[PDB]
Amino acid sequence: HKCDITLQEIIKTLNSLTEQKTLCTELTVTDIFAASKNTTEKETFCRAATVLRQFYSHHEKDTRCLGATAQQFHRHKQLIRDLKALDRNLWGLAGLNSCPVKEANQSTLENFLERLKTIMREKYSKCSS
Repeated sequence: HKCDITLQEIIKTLNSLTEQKTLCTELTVTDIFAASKNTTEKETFCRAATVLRQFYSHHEKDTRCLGATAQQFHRHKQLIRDLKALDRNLWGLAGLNSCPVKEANQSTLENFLERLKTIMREKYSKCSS
């Protein structure tokens, strides 16, 4: 369960997300990682999946993000698609939908995703030899 290939699905998706720049990767998410580190793994996954769901729900049809050019629109849709795929894997890992997130700090989506990538890669590393 804990070292399931879902971890690779998440990392693969994050690897793509972090190479993607759009009109709105600087808009913010609640920084779940600004905590002093006091939650179970499932709780961390639930919290990340929660703030990402907020983000894609709020920005999928946001006039600031939708794009003027074909390329801008494509990149927007690709980002939304990937966030939903990432989110779907996170909820699968969390096994939990109820996790309040109380952090004040907002970080850019771009910074959040790089941090979550680091945490996910660290989990993968602790699973393999």
